[PDB]
Amino acid sequence: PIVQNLQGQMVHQCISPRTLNAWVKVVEEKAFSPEVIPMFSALSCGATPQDLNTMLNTVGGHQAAIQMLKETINEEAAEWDRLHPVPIAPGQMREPRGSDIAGTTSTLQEQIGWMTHNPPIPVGEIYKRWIILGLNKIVRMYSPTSILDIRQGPKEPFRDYVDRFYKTLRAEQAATETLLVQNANPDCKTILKALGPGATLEEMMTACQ
Amino acid sequence: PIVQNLQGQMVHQCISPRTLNAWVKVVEEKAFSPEVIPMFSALSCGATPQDLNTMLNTVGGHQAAIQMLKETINEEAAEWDRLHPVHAGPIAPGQMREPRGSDIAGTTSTLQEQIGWMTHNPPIPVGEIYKRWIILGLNKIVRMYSPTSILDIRQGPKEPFRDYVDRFYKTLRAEQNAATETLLVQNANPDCKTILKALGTLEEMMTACQ
Amino acid sequence: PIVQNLQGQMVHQCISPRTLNAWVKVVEEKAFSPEVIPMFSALSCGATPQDLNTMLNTVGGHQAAIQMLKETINEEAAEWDRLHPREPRGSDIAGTTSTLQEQIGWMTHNPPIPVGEIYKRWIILGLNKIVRMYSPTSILDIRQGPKEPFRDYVDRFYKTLRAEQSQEVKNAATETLLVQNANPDCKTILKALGPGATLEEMMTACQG
Amino acid sequence: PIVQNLQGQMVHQCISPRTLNAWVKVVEEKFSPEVIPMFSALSCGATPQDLNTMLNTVGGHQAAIQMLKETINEEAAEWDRLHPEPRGSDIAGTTSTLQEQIGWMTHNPPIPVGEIYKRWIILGLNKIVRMYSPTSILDIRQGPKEPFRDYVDRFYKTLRAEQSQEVKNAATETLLVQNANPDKTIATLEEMMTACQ
Amino acid sequence: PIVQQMVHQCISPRTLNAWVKVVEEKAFSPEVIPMFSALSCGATPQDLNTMLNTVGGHQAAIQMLKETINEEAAEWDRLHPPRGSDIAGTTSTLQEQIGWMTHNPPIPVGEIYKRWIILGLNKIVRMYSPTSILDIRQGPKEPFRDYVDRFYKTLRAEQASQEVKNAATETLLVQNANPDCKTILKGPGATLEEMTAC
Amino acid sequence: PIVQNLMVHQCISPRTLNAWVKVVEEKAFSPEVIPMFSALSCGATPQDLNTMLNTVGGHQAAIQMLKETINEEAAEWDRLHPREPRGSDIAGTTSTLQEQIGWMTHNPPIPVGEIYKRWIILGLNKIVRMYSPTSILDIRQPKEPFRDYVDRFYKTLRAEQATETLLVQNANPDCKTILKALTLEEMMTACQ
Amino acid sequence: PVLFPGQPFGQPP
Amino acid sequence: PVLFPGQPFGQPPL
Amino acid sequence: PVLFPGQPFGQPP
Amino acid sequence: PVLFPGQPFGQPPL
Amino acid sequence: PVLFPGQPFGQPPL
Amino acid sequence: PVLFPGQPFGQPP
Ligand SMILES: O=P(O)(O)O[C@H]1[C@H](OP(=O)(O)O)[C@H](OP(=O)(O)O)[C@H](OP(=O)(O)O)[C@@H](OP(=O)(O)O)[C@H]1OP(=O)(O)O
Ligand SMILES: O=P(O)(O)O[C@H]1[C@H](OP(=O)(O)O)[C@H](OP(=O)(O)O)[C@H](OP(=O)(O)O)[C@@H](OP(=O)(O)O)[C@H]1OP(=O)(O)O
Repeated sequence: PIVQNLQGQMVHQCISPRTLNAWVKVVEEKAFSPEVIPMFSALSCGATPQDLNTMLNTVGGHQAAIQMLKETINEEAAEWDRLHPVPIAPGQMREPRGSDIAGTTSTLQEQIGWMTHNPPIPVGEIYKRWIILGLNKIVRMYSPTSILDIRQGPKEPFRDYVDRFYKTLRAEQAATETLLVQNANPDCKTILKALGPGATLEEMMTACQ
Repeated sequence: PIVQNLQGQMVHQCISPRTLNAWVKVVEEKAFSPEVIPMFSALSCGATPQDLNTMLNTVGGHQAAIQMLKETINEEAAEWDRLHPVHAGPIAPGQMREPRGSDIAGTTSTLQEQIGWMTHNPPIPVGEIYKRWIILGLNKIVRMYSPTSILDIRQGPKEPFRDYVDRFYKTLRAEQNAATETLLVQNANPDCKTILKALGTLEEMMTACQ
Repeated sequence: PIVQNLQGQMVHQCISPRTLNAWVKVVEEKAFSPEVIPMFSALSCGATPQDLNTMLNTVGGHQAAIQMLKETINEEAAEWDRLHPREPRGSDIAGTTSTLQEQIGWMTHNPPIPVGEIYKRWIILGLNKIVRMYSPTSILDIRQGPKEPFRDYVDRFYKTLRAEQSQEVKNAATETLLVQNANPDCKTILKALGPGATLEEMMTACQG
Repeated sequence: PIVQNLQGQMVHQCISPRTLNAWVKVVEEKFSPEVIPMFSALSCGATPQDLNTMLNTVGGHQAAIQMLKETINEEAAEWDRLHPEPRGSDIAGTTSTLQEQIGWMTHNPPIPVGEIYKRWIILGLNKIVRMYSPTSILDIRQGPKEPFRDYVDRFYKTLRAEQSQEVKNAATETLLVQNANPDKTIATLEEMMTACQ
Repeated sequence: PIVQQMVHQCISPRTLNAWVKVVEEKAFSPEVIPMFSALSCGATPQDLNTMLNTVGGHQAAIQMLKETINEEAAEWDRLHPPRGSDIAGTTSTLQEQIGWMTHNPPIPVGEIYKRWIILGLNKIVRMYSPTSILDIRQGPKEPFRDYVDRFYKTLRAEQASQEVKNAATETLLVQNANPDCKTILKGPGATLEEMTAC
Repeated sequence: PIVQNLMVHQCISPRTLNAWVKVVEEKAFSPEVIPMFSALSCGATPQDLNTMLNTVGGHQAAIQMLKETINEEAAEWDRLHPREPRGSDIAGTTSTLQEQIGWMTHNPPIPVGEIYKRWIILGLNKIVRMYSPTSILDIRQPKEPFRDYVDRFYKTLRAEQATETLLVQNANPDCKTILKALTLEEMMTACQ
Repeated sequence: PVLFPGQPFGQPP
Repeated sequence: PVLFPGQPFGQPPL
Repeated sequence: PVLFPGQPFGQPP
Repeated sequence: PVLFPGQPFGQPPL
Repeated sequence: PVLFPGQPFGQPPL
Repeated sequence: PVLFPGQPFGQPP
């Protein structure tokens, strides 16, 4: 990534082994759950397009998602080339094309110069936007159950039901307040309907303990 | 978070993978026990609203608590917008626009804006303001997830007085303590209850029931 | 804690996740053994009262010891307010009525007011009361078994002596109780060597 | 490796125990295709001495190590052909001191012998993962009730291991739908996987 | 410890836990002594006292270490009428210890007190040595490597004089090998690497 | 070790200490423990080298062979070099830390750390050769894959230290006939 | 509502 | 009592 | 297509 | 005795 | 052969 | 012999 050292200058730094293995293990353990999206964004903090490609290339397996991520990058990069039609001035750098933001047609020297420029072109954060966008499509596609198929079990605690509710809701990405009470057990559903609309989740869960 | 480098300047740095994983495992192992509140505050030391959002978004599962945490943030941000309606206009060169509630939460503010507010002189610690909202909602989550009540904590038949007091103040810590000195001696075993009633400090109470 | 950076200035730094987990795990594993006292003192090196509070708050369970620690802090803060009627009050040293800025100001002052070490002194003191209380046996109840090795007996002796804590009683119990509670096989040997012998000589004399 | 310090100068630093153990454990656990970029990332800015240290720390897999050695010999013999200045044996770190390797890399203009030697290693490691690929892309057919997601995962994983590009693009558009289960009869990959629930 | 300008630094949680763990795992094995000296690199007498106070259990050994520190401090007070109690960190403040160590010319009270601690740990390791060298024979099907490992491991702990160690190696090592290997070892004056596969 | 600040001595790190003791505990004396020692001892003084070898518990057979190897190399250093560091000064036994630092920081330098590490790595290579369980002459391939046989061959060759001849000579008649008819890449693809 | 149900923390509305 | 039963350390009283 | 099917990320086209 | 039986290391005497 | 069988990477030849 | 059997590394004669 591009980090500021103790002297105060923005310099490149090798992606750390702790960051590499943390990304590899979080993909091995959590596959594409909704919470690997921010973990990727956190581990790729200040990352260059070269560091982003390295994180994705280190991912073994899940190649269906890897290819869907590539086709998303192709779409966003082709849109960037449609929005940004491109000698360069002696204090400037060439306007980065979509393939340059992706790190395929750009050297690490070119990427650092776009990120450390003033005014900057954060090709690391632009390429990370395309990656995160494609990863959200993957998590949405990898969501097993629908929110309409989430009903409270016979004796399932209301806490465990709400946990599964907003877990599936988070993965699938309006009718949150109405479907939650509508898919509870008649035991808790009658209690929730009694409180009426405008009740908070804290009041609803304390009402079904 | 935002830290002071060797040069003495306040500068942003990326949230470390050690901090990230330590927060994930503490939530995985301890769920929402009372001691997860200070662990969150310690691991979020100097954190920006973006780092705070990152720590909460890395929490897999517990989505009921996550949603209650979101609704608590919505209440405190709506209260902040009630107390700080910004008189918009040409914000002064060298000054920052007054942060609304959504900016303190990190939803409508960039990392550059959050850094500018926190490193300002005088500062607007949006990181500590947003952390205050998170800690508040987490306290409501720990209060809710408290399994047993303090009224249901009675000393077991041959349970040691130490283990009873441990379960007493542990349940007293999760729930929120008026009758702390009365209910403790009252729910002991008749063996120890008579000794405690005869004395009329917890140090003295536990040395008396060894 | 407050540390000196590479540039040489005393500056506050966030308590590290390594130090946080090391303290949590040493409380989970060793509970309140005597060696938890110096481990707390070493992990809290240069810590502010805010950092000290964070370490104690991170302790899950052991709330009996936590409350005894609180009441000891109350007693030591009440005695500080009696001895010292801006000068930091007792609640300020405990970190409850003082901001992190005020605490840093007192510690980095010239001359300094080490509210971190004063508050740590109170915590260490209450933790010594907890360790002395959690000591299962008394030093008077430590007698060498029938065929228990003299090493195991001395290990249990000075482990109980360390937990029960102070000096006049420990020095007298060492020279007298140790030989007095050994089994007659080793006890007659230790009395033959008599006082003035070192523990190294006493244990080589009872290797059987 | 060679890293820029806080002072802003490119200086040598010892290869870290965290980097060493990370490489040893990645080799022990996985020559999978994803071991190639893990070696490139852990070898970031590494001098040929550090690369030699990373390869020597690999226990077992001596057939791959020997095939890696023979590839380095071929590329070094090819470098000596092209360049009759660091000779090929100097880039490999066998006839070059650490001082000489640092001098080439820190030169202005530089001779990145660390990245030239890493290029030969990455090339030999690509020949190893190509050899150890168990199945062919032609032998990848969707299972009986194997989900289309798991079939596509096994398709491109076999395709990634069996690395030309005109072959990959043609095998993707043709073999993927051709080897699917008939229930195939049913565009982007996202549309294709959403269409085969 | 005192690290480089020479400034004091708090003993690190990694060094603390590495010392507590190496005492918990290895008790008082001979390699604990150089592990203590390595973890106490540049340590003040206060940092040394912290490492020993963090040792839970082994209080018989801790008490023998104290009595050894008492002997060497009492010998220091005889030779130097910093006092021995100042070197041990009991009667000296951290500022006084930093002054002695950072002086020019310095008085390395850290290294003087560590020399007392190391000496006491040697007496502890010697005492805790379970088996004697005259009881390390090879056995039926124990590999010669494993037998020589146990031999010099028992030789290292018992800390005999160097004249005894040298002679015990040339004589007792081949004498206690099984007749399978003992007959192959036999020409005299061989080195350990010559002594072959068995 | 001796490291450069933004050249000064530094205490050997606990991470370096624990990694070395754990790599010796796990991998004993496998061939890949030699570069791990060299990388962990990067920039190490003879004092820091002695510390790494002294922290090694057990394996005292290898420790003694390592000592006797150092004695031969130090005696050989005293023969070729009759204050200039003698062999005992390079081993750290007769030299103080200030003396060793002065030799390593000299301009021109006398890298007593790299000279003493050379003697250590040399004795370690002898140890790994001794600890090789089988000989390369006793490494033969019924239905064992040619990949696994080559793995064991060059692993025994790496520790022991007629490669092209004995490799095809000890293969089973199935692969030996193919190899005798004919690079290792070509040899392994020919017996797949 | 600054944060909506199911939307992540720091989500641009 | 600067610190109350059940209440955390470093808690603003009153 | 900046990335075609099958190539790694960051592969020069 | 610089260090007393049972007293910790670095214990201030007197 | 820049690297020989059995010899380690970084091995000085001859 | 600079180092003797059983004597530690760096041991003064
Ligand atoms: O693994 P490292 O590369 O050694 O880096 C970190 C950390 O620095 P960074 O996280 O900013 O890279 C410190 O080492 P340096 O890199 O600064 O030299 C060190 O802590 P100290 O500065 O106190 O020595 C220790 O700390 P931590 O992991 O807690 O961040 C270390 O990591 P490891 O010791 O675990 O390897
Ligand atoms: O392995 P890491 O990713 O670095 O994380 C830590 C860490 O490292 P080590 O396992 O190599 O020692 C701890 O050690 P330090 O970095 O502080 O030196 C260790 O615990 P110890 O302090 O006892 O060595 C252990 O912690 P844990 O007990 O949780 O396994 C471990 O794993 P974690 O990442 O889970 O903390």
